Amino acid sequence: KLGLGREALPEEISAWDTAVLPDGQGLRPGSGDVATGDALFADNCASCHGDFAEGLDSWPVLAGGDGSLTDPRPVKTIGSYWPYLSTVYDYVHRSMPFGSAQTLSVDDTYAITAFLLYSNGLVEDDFVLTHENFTQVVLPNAEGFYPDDRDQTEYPLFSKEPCMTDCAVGVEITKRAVDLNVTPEDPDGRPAGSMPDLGAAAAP
Amino acid sequence: KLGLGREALPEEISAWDTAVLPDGQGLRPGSGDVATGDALFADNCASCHGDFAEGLDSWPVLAGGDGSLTDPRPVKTIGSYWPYLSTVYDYVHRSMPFGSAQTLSVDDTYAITAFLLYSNGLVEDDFVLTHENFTQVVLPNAEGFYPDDRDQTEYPLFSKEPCMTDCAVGVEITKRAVDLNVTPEDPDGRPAGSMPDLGAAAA
Amino acid sequence: GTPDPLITEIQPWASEFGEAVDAHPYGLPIHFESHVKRQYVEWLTESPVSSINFTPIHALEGTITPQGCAFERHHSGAIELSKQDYRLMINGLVEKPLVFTFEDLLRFPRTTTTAFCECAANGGMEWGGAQLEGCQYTQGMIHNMEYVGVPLSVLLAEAGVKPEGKWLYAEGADASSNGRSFPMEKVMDDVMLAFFANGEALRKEHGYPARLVVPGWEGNMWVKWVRRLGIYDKAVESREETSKYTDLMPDGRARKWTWVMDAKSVITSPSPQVPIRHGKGPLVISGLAWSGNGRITRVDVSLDGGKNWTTARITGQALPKALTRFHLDIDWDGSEMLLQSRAVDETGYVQPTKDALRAIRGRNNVYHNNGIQTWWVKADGEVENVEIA
Amino acid sequence: GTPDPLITEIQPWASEFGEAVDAHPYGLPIHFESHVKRQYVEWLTESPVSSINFTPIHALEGTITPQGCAFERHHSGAIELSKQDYRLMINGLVEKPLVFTFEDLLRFPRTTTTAFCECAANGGMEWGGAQLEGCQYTQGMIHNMEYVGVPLSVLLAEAGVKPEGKWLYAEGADASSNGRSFPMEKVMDDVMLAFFANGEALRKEHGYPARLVVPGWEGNMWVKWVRRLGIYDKAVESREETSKYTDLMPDGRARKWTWVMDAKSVITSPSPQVPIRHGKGPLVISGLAWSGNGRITRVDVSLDGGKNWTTARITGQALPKALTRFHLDIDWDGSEMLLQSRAVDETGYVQPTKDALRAIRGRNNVYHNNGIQTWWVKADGEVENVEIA
Ligand code: HEC
Ligand code: HEC
Ligand SMILES: Nc1nc2c(c(=O)[nH]1)N[C@H]1C(S)=C(S)[C@@H](COP(=O)(O)O)O[C@H]1N2
Ligand SMILES: Nc1nc2c(c(=O)[nH]1)N[C@H]1C(S)=C(S)[C@@H](COP(=O)(O)O)O[C@H]1N2
Ligand SMILES: [Ca+2]
Ligand SMILES: [Ca+2]
Ligand SMILES: [Ca+2]
Ligand SMILES: [Ca+2]
Ligand SMILES: [Ca+2]
Ligand SMILES: [Ca+2]
Ligand SMILES: [Co+2]
Ligand SMILES: [Co+2]
Repeated sequence: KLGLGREALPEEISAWDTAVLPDGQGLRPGSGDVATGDALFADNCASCHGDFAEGLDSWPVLAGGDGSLTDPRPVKTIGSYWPYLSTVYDYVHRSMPFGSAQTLSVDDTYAITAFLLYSNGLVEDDFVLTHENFTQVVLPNAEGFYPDDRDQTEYPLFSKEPCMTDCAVGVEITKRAVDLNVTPEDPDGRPAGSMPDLGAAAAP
Repeated sequence: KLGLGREALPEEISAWDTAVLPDGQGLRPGSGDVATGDALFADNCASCHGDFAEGLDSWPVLAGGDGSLTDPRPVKTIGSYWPYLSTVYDYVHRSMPFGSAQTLSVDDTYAITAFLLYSNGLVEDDFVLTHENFTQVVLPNAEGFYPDDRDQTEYPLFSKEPCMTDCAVGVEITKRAVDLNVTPEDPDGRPAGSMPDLGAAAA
Repeated sequence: GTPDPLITEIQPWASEFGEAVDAHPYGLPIHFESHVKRQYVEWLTESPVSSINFTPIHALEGTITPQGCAFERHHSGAIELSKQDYRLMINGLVEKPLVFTFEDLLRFPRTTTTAFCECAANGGMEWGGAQLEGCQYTQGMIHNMEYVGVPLSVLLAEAGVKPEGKWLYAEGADASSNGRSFPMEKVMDDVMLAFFANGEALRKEHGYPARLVVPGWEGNMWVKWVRRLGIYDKAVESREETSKYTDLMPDGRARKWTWVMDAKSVITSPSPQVPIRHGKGPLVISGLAWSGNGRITRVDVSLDGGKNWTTARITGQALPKALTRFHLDIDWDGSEMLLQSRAVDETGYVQPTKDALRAIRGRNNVYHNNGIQTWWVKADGEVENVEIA
Repeated sequence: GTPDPLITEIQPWASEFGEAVDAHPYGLPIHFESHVKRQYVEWLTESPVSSINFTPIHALEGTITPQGCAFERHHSGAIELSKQDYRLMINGLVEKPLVFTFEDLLRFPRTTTTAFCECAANGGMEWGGAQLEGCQYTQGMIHNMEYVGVPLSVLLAEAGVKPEGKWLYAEGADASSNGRSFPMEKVMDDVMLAFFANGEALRKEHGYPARLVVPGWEGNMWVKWVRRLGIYDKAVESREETSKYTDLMPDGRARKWTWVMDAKSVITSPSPQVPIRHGKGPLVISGLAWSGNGRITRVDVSLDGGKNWTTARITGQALPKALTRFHLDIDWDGSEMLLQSRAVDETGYVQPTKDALRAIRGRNNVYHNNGIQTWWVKADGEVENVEIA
């Protein structure tokens, strides 16, 4: 060891390490109910995420989309998609509200998490979330993920000897970005940042 | 060949290729005398280089310093140091006056060059420099230069195995830059651009 | 012929002075290069502080990205964090939890790497078709810099990783935190806490004064403004590795922990922002190739939509997990072309077509689109983003 | 034991937003890094348009110089030359003299090199003693960039060099011209007409839109804003290779055509602008080494004025004719030190002492000072430029 740094104090660790792991490591003592969460959500969150956590305008939807994961356009929310409740608590506590993060107490965060469960149809309106019962909650998509398997499912296929000559591929144009016309433009209508025409006069 | 570019026209080559080599390749027809050069110098050059090409303030000295090349502080000028007259003509024509270059005609440049020769004591005050006699002029330091010989005189010496341990070197401090105190400074007196003290408040 | 007055007439720059050496202590590009800048596509996101901009890769050459136009991706904006206010904590399953100042960090043994930072979402808007016009937009969530910093192994050695410690969780000083979990094997390999990028301190927007550099791994893991390294016995499964940076598959399950960025390439010119205006004859095809799985070994280029391929040349080195420049010089006869490039890396992996990827993953992966890009070069020299089939 | 409020209290940057992704299309360093800039020493020259400024090499790391703080040397100032107005002429002993537009030049096959540009005069003020305080000043007339452009050999092939054409003369578009003569063997080896440096177009002050890159050779030959390549049967012996960039020797004769820059190094920290403020214990010694004669093979560091040497490590690659970063980590006990670095290149050349150089050349060489630099580190951590004997 080089002898650099100094020992972190308990107060310092407590202030910065608020991560919660899926098995409940990192949970702190506290509780909150759905009704309290609703009130907190109204005051601090509904302005973006809706009174029922359903989203306003284009802000994130926090409830809904159950069973949509094989639809043409899935709706991925806490209830339809997230695997663990730990993530809800942790992310809310650390990073919301957007623009004024880290203003929620431990109890406030339990209450809000209870309300998000209720809004996703996962608990009744009298539910109380505590540090003791937190890990009893299992989200619908808990078993919906698996570690990267490209090494089994893609790399062998894509590491085959590729074709160089007279390759049997289709070359008919099927999609064109210009059909959408949703790229920023320069004043002349070209894609923004297009190279200047060196045959025309240089810009002032 | 890729077939890129197009043929340069004679007018174009003439406009941009004004280089003069030591053998007179690149000289154009013309002439100028010392007296004409003095007048041109007065109007276009002397404000920096002096009425006699001796320099004003800290601007370059164009005449003087003959025989000084083994002095503690040599004075290197056209006369004391430059090897070829070609360079004088070419550089003046292409690059002076400073801030308004390429304003001299061919004849103007011959005249100024004649005047610089005169100012260096190398011709008399009635000398006429022309394209035909230009290469007769030999400057004092024409033989003062030799091609890089580090491969003979340094590389063999400096490519020997160096000392690593218990080397017989002198380590007494002999010179200190702080004695001069001529480096730009930050407001606290440190050399300008010194690293901020991370133990002090951020700017 | 008629002599060109730009040669036959003396121009002011060949007579008068240019600017003095004291004019610009820290300079910017000449004004004629104003198009070589970051671009922002408003519709892609809900807020400009949790959003993305795009490196002007259409206009660049070589491999080093100028840091002033190197893309940004933030989740709560680019924060101002002085070296005086900076703190790095190491805690969790360590023998002694530690706090470092920036001063302390400048005293550890240093290392270097040159590495691409590619956002996992680069090209993601192209998963379902051809949407944006220009490689700045469809491939420009990338930058490539020379980093200098300290290996995480040496910092962790100072704290003393306990035998139970299996994962490192890194989080930033910003409101968003961007917490991500790393297996210890990667941490101890080549993850760096970088302080310098392309010679100088990190730019504010790139994590000043310290960020993680995670060679070959998705950009989200390159935690900026890094404040804490926690050692745990399991992955945290944070928002940025559950809700986000997970890759939905056709059966409704999703891959997680898709850390590596696979071999990829793009032709930067011709491209939609770089039309051919000079007519028939010699034409430079230029582009970039890279792989998170090692060194690029070759890049093949097609002029006919993948029916036939010619091996390009690599210009410069092919460093591991770094941008690599390729060139193919052709003689353009003015015919329409369908340009493609296809990277190969040292593992033998060959960059797949978009169709080959979708045949496995479907259309809702969001991330990790390394599919072959096609440019349609028209007879007028204009260039389009297309799909072909 | 007193918690630090920078950790225990939530700071604004961990709650509120930072700047948006649309705030800065082309960014600059954070304001805390304002000391990392070019510096100007007025007394060195009579005019600020024929003058020099200095790269902040004390503060940099790695090898790539940020182009915004990369030094400038001009003789008639930094000119503005658009790509529209640019013309390159090849004439003289060629089969067909040519004029190229910039559009034309973008159509030739491209190459790359990474190379240091060191002014011949770098350290020249130190020939006669210790004068300036800081490696920015005594070694900072240097920069190192990744260049892309076209080899001169391919341009010259278009014109067709005649067998009598033994020398190439290159001149700039500026008033000063900076004309220099090159032997054809060097031209045909690795001289490039560069258009890109560190990814983007050359900066105005670095020759936009085109300069020569002359690997390993004195910076004066790196003609900026290059307008003409003339092929002659002999050297022109222009002002910049007769009056200037000739090296006066003890007998009153002078070396001419001292093209190559010899192996050199400098410790960038500690250095006079980078004092040791952190007390005793771990200390990073960092520096740069380079050679015009090829790759650096090692750098030795002394703490005791050359009585004893320890081989440092190369951090990154040692590319030919390019800056190379070295490090040596020590445990500083607070004693005074006399720091030196000594480069060795692949030819076996070992960087000489100042005294070894002066024994051969005397004191009036002006150029090519590659002598070993000594730093006196004092007990208070302050650092001085000294000579020792
Ligand atoms: C009041 C305390 C809350 C709570 C409980 C939540 N939000 Fe927000 N939120 C906003 C934006 C722009 C995002 C996206 C951020 C990004 O992508 O980087 C979010 C995200 C969330 C989530 C995650 C959703 C997901 O599916 O990943 C959650 C659980 C969440 N928020 C909870 C925007 C806003 C606001 C607009 C100004 C406000 C107010 C809030 N959020 C408040 C809250
Ligand atoms: C009027 C036409 C003249 C002529 C004949 C000369 N000058 Fe100047 N000069 C000036 C400066 C700053 C320099 C140095 C430039 C640099 O080092 O890049 C020069 C240089 C010269 C030389 C070369 C001297 C040498 O020994 O190398 C010569 C031959 C020369 N000049 C001739 C400054 C000025 C001016 C200041 C505004 C003016 C006016 C002139 N020069 C004008 C002329
Ligand atoms: N602290 C923090 N680190 C972060 C982010 C963030 O929002 N906060 N964004 C990440 C993402 S998604 C990407 S792609 C990269 C982008 O790095 P850049 O901004 O240097 O391009 O930073 C990553 N690191
Ligand atoms: N046209 C032209 N090129 C030039 C110069 C000049 O004044 N004009 N100065 C030269 C000198 S002396 C040096 S050291 C280098 C400096 O390159 P830089 O300005 O990119 O550092 O440019 C060289 N090329
Ligand atoms: Ca306490
Ligand atoms: Ca209210
Ligand atoms: Ca509160
Ligand atoms: Ca359009
Ligand atoms: Ca007058
Ligand atoms: Ca001082
Ligand atoms: Co992934
Ligand atoms: Co020389």
